Amino acid sequence: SSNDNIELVDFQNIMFYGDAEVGDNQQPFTFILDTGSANLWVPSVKCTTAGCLTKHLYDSSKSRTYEKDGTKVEMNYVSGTVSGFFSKDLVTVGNLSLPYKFIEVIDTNGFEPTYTASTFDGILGLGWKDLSIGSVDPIVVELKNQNKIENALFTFYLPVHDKHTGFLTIGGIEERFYEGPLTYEKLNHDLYWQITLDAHVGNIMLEKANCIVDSGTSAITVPTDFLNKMLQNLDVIKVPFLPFYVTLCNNSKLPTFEFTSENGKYTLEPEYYLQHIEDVGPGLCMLNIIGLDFPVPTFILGDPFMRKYFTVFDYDNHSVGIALAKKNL
Amino acid sequence: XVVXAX
Repeated sequence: SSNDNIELVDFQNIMFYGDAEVGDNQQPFTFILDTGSANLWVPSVKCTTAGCLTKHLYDSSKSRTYEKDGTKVEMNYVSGTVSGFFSKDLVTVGNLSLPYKFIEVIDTNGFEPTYTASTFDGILGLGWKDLSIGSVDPIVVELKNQNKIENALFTFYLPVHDKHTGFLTIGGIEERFYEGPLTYEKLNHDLYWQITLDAHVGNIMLEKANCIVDSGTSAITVPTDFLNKMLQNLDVIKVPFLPFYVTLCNNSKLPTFEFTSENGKYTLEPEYYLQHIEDVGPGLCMLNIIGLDFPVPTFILGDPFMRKYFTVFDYDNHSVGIALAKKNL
Repeated sequence: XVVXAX
């Protein structure tokens, strides 16, 4: 087992978390493991912003390995920004450690209400170098160099709330997690984990659309026009100006997303993208889909996709591998 | 929701 296993834990049964620690001593932190960003950031004791009151904060001075820096930074996400400065110290992922460069965030003001409302402390990126600020080598890519893991790849098995936890295996593929054969999809870029696939919903097809397998996104993102065309004949109710698309969970018109390559066919049925909203109305559900237009027609296969499919992100071969996750471990 | 880098 020259490969880790960070037990992930469900957050409000949509997203999920996993820990890691900075500072040469322990200093544990809960992170959102983001295959959609390449920058590890942590709240510093120097944080002055309210968002930190609930967070675990980092003390460089309490850590022998702290290598200073201070280059101010601004980490921008599609959902928020977080400011701070670079610093270096050990990072203990699972049991493996390595001198890693990160960001000591001290202002979390532009990441609200998300931050104050969530239980994670930081965001640990698992993406490609070109997606990073300060050009940091990917943890898993650096670990391989550092002969700590043989294969520079990471597995993801999302926990299913009251069923089982999940795992972030680092360095190898555990069959315990997946059913059926794995199928590999070569990256179209070494940025995000972006593969190319044909999108097909009703008889709406956007062939060769960009597909970003992002674990940091709670929803399945869709090019706006696609969203607008998709929700036309269904009996879906969008509240004016709000990305709140309410359905009866039994709506027989609900489409089944279906992305395919010449290697495999991946589908996400209503069961995986719908979100029960019984408190609002009995028998009601919401889509968990968002209109979002990237420069080039992109879909974002977030938590819902990865929650059905066991995924393998391989830095060495430059591809993502999709297999069906095991309903239970 | 949360769509995570620019």
